[PDB]
Amino acid sequence: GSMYLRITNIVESSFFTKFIIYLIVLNGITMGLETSKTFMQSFGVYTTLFKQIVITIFTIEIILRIYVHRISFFKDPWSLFDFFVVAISLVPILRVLRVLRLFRLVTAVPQMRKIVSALISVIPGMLSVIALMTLFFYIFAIMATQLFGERFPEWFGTLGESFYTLFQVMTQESWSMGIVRPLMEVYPYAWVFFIPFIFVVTFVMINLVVAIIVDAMAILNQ
Amino acid sequence: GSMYLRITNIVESSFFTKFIIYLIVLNGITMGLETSKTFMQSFGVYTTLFKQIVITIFTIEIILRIYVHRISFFKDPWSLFDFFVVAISLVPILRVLRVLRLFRLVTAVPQMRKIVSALISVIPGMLSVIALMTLFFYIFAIMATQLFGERFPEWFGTLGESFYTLFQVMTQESWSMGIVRPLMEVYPYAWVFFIPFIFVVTFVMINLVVAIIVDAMAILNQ
Amino acid sequence: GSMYLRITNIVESSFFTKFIIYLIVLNGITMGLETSKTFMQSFGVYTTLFKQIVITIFTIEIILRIYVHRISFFKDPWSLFDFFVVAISLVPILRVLRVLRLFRLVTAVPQMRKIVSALISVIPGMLSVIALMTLFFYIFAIMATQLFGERFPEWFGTLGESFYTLFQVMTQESWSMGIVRPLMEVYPYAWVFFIPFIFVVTFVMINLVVAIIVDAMAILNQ
Amino acid sequence: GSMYLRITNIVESSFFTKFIIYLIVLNGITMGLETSKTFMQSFGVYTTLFKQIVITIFTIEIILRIYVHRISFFKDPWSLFDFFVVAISLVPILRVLRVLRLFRLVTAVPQMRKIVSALISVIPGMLSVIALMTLFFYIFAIMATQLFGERFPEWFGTLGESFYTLFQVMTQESWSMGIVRPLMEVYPYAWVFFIPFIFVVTFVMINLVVAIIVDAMAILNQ
Ligand SMILES: CCCCCCCCCCCCCC(=O)OC[C@H](COP(=O)(O)OCC[N+](C)(C)C)OC(=O)CCCCCCCCCCCCC
Ligand SMILES: CCCCCCCCCCCCCC(=O)OC[C@H](COP(=O)(O)OCC[N+](C)(C)C)OC(=O)CCCCCCCCCCCCC
Ligand SMILES: CCCCCCCCCCCCCC(=O)OC[C@H](COP(=O)(O)OCC[N+](C)(C)C)OC(=O)CCCCCCCCCCCCC
Ligand SMILES: CCCCCCCCCCCCCC(=O)OC[C@H](COP(=O)(O)OCC[N+](C)(C)C)OC(=O)CCCCCCCCCCCCC
Ligand SMILES: CCCCCCCCCCCCCC(=O)OC[C@H](COP(=O)(O)OCC[N+](C)(C)C)OC(=O)CCCCCCCCCCCCC
Ligand SMILES: CCCCCCCCCCCCCC(=O)OC[C@H](COP(=O)(O)OCC[N+](C)(C)C)OC(=O)CCCCCCCCCCCCC
Ligand SMILES: CCCCCCCCCCCCCC(=O)OC[C@H](COP(=O)(O)OCC[N+](C)(C)C)OC(=O)CCCCCCCCCCCCC
Ligand SMILES: CCCCCCCCCCCCCC(=O)OC[C@H](COP(=O)(O)OCC[N+](C)(C)C)OC(=O)CCCCCCCCCCCCC
Ligand SMILES: CCCCCCCCCCCCCC(=O)OC[C@H](COP(=O)(O)OCC[N+](C)(C)C)OC(=O)CCCCCCCCCCCCC
Ligand SMILES: CCCCCCCCCCCCCC(=O)OC[C@H](COP(=O)(O)OCC[N+](C)(C)C)OC(=O)CCCCCCCCCCCCC
Ligand code: NA
Ligand code: NA
Repeated sequence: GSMYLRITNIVESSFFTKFIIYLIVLNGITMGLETSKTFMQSFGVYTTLFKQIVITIFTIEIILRIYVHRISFFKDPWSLFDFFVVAISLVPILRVLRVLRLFRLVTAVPQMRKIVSALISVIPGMLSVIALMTLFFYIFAIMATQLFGERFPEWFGTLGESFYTLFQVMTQESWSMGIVRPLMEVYPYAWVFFIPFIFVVTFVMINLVVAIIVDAMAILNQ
Repeated sequence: GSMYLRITNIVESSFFTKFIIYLIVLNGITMGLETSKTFMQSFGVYTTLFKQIVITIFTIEIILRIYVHRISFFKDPWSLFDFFVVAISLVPILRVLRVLRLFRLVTAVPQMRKIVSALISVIPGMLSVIALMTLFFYIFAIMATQLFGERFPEWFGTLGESFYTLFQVMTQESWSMGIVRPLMEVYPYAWVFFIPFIFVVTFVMINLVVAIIVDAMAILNQ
Repeated sequence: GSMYLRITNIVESSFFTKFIIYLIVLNGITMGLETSKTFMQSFGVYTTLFKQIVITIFTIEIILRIYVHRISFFKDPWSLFDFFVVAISLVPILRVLRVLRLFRLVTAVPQMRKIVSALISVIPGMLSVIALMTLFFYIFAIMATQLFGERFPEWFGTLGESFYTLFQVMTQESWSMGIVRPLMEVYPYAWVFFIPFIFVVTFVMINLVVAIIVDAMAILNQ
Repeated sequence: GSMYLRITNIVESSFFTKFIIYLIVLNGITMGLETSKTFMQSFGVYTTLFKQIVITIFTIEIILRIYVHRISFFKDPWSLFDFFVVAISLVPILRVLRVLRLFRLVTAVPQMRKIVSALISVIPGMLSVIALMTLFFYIFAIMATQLFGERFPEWFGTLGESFYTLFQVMTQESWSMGIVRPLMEVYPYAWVFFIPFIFVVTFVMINLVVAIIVDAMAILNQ
């Protein structure tokens, strides 16, 4: 177009994205201030007005970005994320989910965008080890629920409660004073279940970490 | 044979192993559903029937696999594991040990098989460090049992209880509020035993991890 | 100058810096002894006299060092640190902040100076990951304060209290028995907030550590 | 000598060191059995006799080893350790220190000897970082003792008690529920002291570990 060139030369301009970055920061501090009961009584209307007069800017700039790249928008992870976080912020739990638009700042800022996509690119390698661990949790979740579910309903009564207690034991939070030692007052051989479980879960996780270290180092040694 | 070629051309076919994989998954979800008291009252007979009509399939397919490879079966770690997990599932604790046949899914799936055998191949290097640690635990288990066994019978009364408390201190779970600090109310110099113990156990474990990192990296730098 | 050469040939002499090192050590042991109520009653005056007759030496040697390097002093991180730790020790919380002049010993000793500046040079790389984590804490601090702030005021009532509880959960100290499990007595789905939070925070920190390992190894592989 | 060749050809023979290894193992199991009150009542005399008839063998074989290498013995770390652990076991706390002669098995066994000396060779590099950490603990031990020593005498009353509580906070055992959170009921800004302390102590330790990883990898990349 005649003006289509102008609008794609503003949408891809530095100052338009710098402006929506200042708005993300201002909204983030606004969102931060909205936890204060005293501030909300004193200036609640300026902030809620502000929150409206900023959600409108964000929605119009989503409209513009969609126009300049009609289908390129809906195949791009970052702009897709923007689409969804402005969608959440537009409906009349959702209240809390609205804060996620502050990750909008990870999208705009390129250095942050680089770090995030680096972290994502790590994941494909871990898929194989995660699958063994999820299967491993599934198997020991079922064993623990059938062994301790009656006498210890709060911790091992349900499969979900046993995926919870086992995750806590793997994080090694009160694994012994909190869970195993109380269990051994009724069932005196519970260590056979947990100390092996601990050992396996640690080993795998260690290897997971070492795996991440050689997949990173390969591109350097070449 | 005439049909022996047919049976070895089905046993090594893709679809026969895909079929026993679907059966492992169906049995795994069945086993998962058997923790629900409500589901077991409503559909317990369909599932127990299912569990029988699947343990039979698994046993016949073990029979077939043994026939096609008569001695190759009993020298192969994965099929040996299958032999034993279908054996456990065939006897009239065992109830819980039956769930282990879900690791049958690690055997069938090749990508999982790769990850598991990678994890195994790590272990030979750790044998030397594990032996020093097991000897180290043995020595400090005996010291702790003789020092605190009377006044603190629940934690250090027996060698096994002291291999337990020392493992908890090495995992650093309530090492200080839970065990050392109570001990210092009777025996005020217990830190000499534990803080050195902590230090040694951490150092060795750190080296263990670093060891795993150079044994992995060697095949890349070549 | 005529004597300016003499004073710059003492200020940069080995024995002048060896002397102020002995004074740092003597003051450090003095500072160590000043916690003892009994020693302070018995020899408090010798030590406070000593503390004065040493703060004067340190101040004159700051004066000398400033003279020999007039502007080189105020552009040098180590001597700048000396300026500020002798300033703190000169005013008529400050009492406790005075102990920081024992890090004066890191400045004088060159091997220590090397280690410290190595540790500093690591930091620039972590700036990108720290910024994502600080933003991530900010977002989940706000979510946690709005979700649990009323029913759990002590832990999540304020943004600062939620940056505190979330840091404790990331350190994995009583994350489950101490915070999540009590929360699930009122709000039974709190794991959705924390177990994801845990996962993200661990992953990032792991990568942070792996990052530090490849930035160190690069100068070796070249 | 005429027989001196014979005795140095037995002392350095495989079977003499294999024999004292069997004696270390037999004594280790004996020492293990001596925790059992029931076994000591039933067979206490056979074991104490055994313990004497083995401490004598060990002492004569120390005598022989000293003779074959008169001064080479007292300049060799492993045999020096043997000298001292047979000395401890010869005097008429010492009772518990006697168990250390089971590390005699690390000395005899060469693969174990290799692992141990590898672990030792790591340490020289950590000396610089350990010195910064020990100075760092000293400084924050003094700060914590002067800030919280009166209101919290059990944890921070003495410098030793503050080197204890700070070590526990660095191990991250009940750092927050156990120590900081109780402190903030009297002194509401204690996080300024501990969360910075935590951060520094973690960072340094991380670098310590990364250091160990590049000092190991250097001999491989060459
Ligand atoms: C990225 C990280 C940057 C740094 C983040 C800084 C976070 C600091 C938060 C700590 C503030 C809370 C401390 C405090 O005491 O403030 C009180 C209020 C809540 O208490 P309040 O509601 O005032 O008490 C009511 C009493 N009543 C019921 C009897 C009437 O609580 C507040 O006033 C909250 C104050 C809002 C702080 C917002 C700071 C935003 C930093 C900029 C980050 C932008 C990133 C895009
Ligand atoms: C930390 C704050 C998070 C905030 C919420 C985020 C929500 C999603 C936002 C997505 C924005 C980032 C997307 C992204 O960076 O993708 C790029 C990555 C890395 O690229 P990379 O792998 O380097 O590309 C090389 C491959 N090539 C050349 C053939 C194209 O390419 C890949 O994706 C590799 C494939 C692995 C994908 C695994 C992703 C899912 C893990 C977490 C799922 C959470 C669900 C709730
Ligand atoms: C590829 C990207 C990376 C993703 C990797 C993470 C995989 C996530 C695993 C979770 C999959 C299974 C989820 C699940 O089973 O949820 C069950 C429970 C819910 O408890 P629930 O029974 O609903 O409580 C209700 C109480 N009631 C009925 C009395 C009112 O909720 C829980 O307990 C979940 C606790 C977390 C357990 C994590 C277990 C496997 C993690 C493997 C980690 C891999 C790296 C090592
Ligand atoms: C590999 C990991 C994949 C993802 C795993 C998903 C795990 C999800 C488990 C969480 C389900 C439990 C939550 C829940 O509230 O369910 C209730 C039942 C047990 O309570 P219920 O017996 O219904 O209560 C009785 C009350 N009474 C005594 C008064 C009559 O508990 C149940 O109903 C259990 C529901 C069965 C879930 C099975 C999911 C299998 C996922 C597929 C994995 C296949 C791997 C090969
Ligand atoms: C090569 C493949 C890797 C394998 C490495 C793992 C080595 C496993 C070490 C276990 C060896 C010794 C086993 C043992 O001594 O068992 C004793 C206790 C049993 O307690 P017990 O006294 O039966 O309780 C009965 C209570 N009663 C009589 C009043 C009714 O049970 C326990 O306390 C065991 C607790 C675990 C302690 C682990 C100690 C050494 C681990 C070294 C780890 C190496 C990597 C760092
Ligand atoms: C770099 C690290 C080097 C090694 C650091 C060594 C730290 C050792 C500290 C442990 C000392 C405390 C143990 C102890 O029981 O001493 C008691 C005094 C405090 O109790 P006290 O005030 O005597 O009790 C009064 C009783 N009342 C109220 C009824 C009259 O507490 C004291 O007497 C404190 C003793 C001062 C020890 C100063 C050691 C400095 C080591 C040199 C480091 C120089 C680095 C530049
Ligand atoms: C580039 C060099 C490295 C630096 C990296 C570290 C970044 C430090 C993050 C701290 C920034 C935000 C500070 C902040 O928000 O302070 C709030 C609270 C204070 O609590 P407050 O509400 O004042 O308590 C008063 C109680 N009252 C009113 C009732 C009397 O105090 C806290 O809760 C702070 C707790 C620490 C939280 C740390 C959170 C982000 C850390 C990211 C770590 C990066 C590496 C993974
Ligand atoms: C290197 C690691 C190898 C594997 C280490 C194996 C450790 C196993 C230790 C667990 C044994 C303790 C379990 C148990 O219930 O035994 C009971 C006794 C102590 O109770 P007891 O004194 O029998 O009870 C008296 C009751 N009363 C007062 C009313 C009369 O406690 C005992 O009977 C202790 C049994 C001695 C076990 C010695 C095993 C040595 C393994 C070989 C290692 C050699 C390395 C050089
Ligand atoms: C784990 C069970 C322990 C049981 C108690 C042990 C008590 C002491 C037993 C001593 C036996 C081992 C002695 C030893 O292996 O020394 C050899 C190490 C490693 O040799 P390496 O550095 O490879 O030699 C190369 C240097 N070269 C070619 C120029 C000679 O050469 C070095 O020593 C390097 C120098 C660093 C020494 C740091 C040692 C002290 C750390 C722990 C102190 C604890 C005191 C209670
Ligand atoms: C080169 C080979 C590696 C060696 C590195 C390890 C360095 C060891 C540091 C210990 C140096 C200072 C020792 C010290 O100050 O001892 C004080 C306390 C003793 O408490 P105390 O006051 O005697 O309790 C008596 C109670 N009473 C009077 C009421 C009856 O005892 C404690 O609290 C000690 C707790 C351990 C603290 C460790 C602090 C610095 C560790 C730096 C670690 C470096 C790697 C990161
Ligand atoms: Na804990
Ligand atoms: Na912990």
